[PDB]
Amino acid sequence: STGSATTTPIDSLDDAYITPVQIGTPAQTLNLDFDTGSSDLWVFSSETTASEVDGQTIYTPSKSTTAKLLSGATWSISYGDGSSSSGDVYTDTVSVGGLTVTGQAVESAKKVSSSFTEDSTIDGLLGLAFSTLNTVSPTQQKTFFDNAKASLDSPVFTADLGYHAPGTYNFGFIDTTAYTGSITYTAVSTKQGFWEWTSTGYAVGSGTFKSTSIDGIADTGTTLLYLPATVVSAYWAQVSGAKSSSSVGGYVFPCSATLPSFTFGVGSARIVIPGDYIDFGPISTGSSSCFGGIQSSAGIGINIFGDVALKAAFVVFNGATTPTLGFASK
Repeated sequence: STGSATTTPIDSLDDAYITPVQIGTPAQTLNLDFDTGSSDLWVFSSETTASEVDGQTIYTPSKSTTAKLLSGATWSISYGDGSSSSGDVYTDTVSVGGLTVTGQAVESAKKVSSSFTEDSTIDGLLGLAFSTLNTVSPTQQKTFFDNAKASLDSPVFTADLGYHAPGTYNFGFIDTTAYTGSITYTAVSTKQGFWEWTSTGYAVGSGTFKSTSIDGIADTGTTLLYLPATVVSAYWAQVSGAKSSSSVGGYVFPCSATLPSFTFGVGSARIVIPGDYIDFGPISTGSSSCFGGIQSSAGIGINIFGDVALKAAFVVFNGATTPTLGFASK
């Protein structure tokens, strides 16, 4: 089997991408944030504290003939950005882009943090990291991808995020028309439960490439590119007037600037992030200070190849027995 679904930016900055997901019978379609940095499929639901729902589409398990309470199971997750959610668990039929999993753990939110409430466009998350991170207790549950894997034509999914435009998540096949040149594959460590890999270096604009190992995770659920302070300092030093602002919470730059590109290494290959991808616009409405798309990972504890980086590539998440990551230009 295969599946193919379009993923759509939630706003004009590409702060996140939502992908429609069919849950239950008859289908209830929710727009979920596919997150290769976590491993819980959770949704706003009929059980979510009413004051914490503000415009989201909810899953109502009582209206699904295939929903079954997973008795005794609870979940609770905290994300890197400080947001969180928790609740109980149903199993139900879940389909993405024509690909159907029966018996998928659908984690029903009883509580969500303010960040989620305030984002009316995201109805929940669909985790695509390794199932070892799944938070369901006392019986850990598998991700959608893990459940689908054996049925897939090939044990892969691909992320093809657009810049200020829709893109595609595919399951079970590699669309050879969706990228240019060749796909370069690189080793993955699953030791932390992430799609963790090592970039071979970077360049700033038309500058020379610096060969240096940068360990990080391919994380579709993170907006920006978070890299070591050295790397990030080198990037923003090429933008006149750019500075790190503790009050704002990262590097800002004059909105009048033309940003340089940023290149990262994948083996001997190179992925170029155009400067425009690194512009996240005014820090506040009407401000001439703009927020940068490359930020320091210092204090996160891990480097994160988030959407800023991933949307510059066609990315293969290879879930074979020995997982790997593939990157191509497009």
